[PDB]
Amino acid sequence: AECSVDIQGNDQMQFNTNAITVDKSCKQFTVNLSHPGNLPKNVMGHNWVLSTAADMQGVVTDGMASGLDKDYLKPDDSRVIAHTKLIGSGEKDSVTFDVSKLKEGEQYMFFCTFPFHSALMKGTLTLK
Ligand SMILES: [Cu+2]
Ligand SMILES: [Cu+2]
Repeated sequence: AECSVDIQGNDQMQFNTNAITVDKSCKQFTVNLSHPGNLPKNVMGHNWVLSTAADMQGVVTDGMASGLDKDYLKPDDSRVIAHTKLIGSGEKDSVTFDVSKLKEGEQYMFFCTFPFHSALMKGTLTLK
């Protein structure tokens, strides 16, 4: 089975997908994030941040208050399972995390923590 996925966020606060599936036989999983847009990082920045469905609101709120200098993530936030860096127009970044960090039956969300982007840019990640 495949153990990677390519996601894109555009100049319209859309994610290329809203549902990620991780196969149970994968030992590592990789997200390749891309920005095929024109607005820069300080205007239309996007990251890919993974957490449980319960920790989402806390990560986004504390992320907003963290500022652009911290890629809109509160430092030493234990709720972030895995994440990419905040990117701007024509930029790319990938993250690889251990599938052992995921539990079957638990429900996870991936989102962008750029202020107010999480309302449009959200999605589910399930371990299958
Ligand atoms: Cu964003
Ligand atoms: Cu980190």
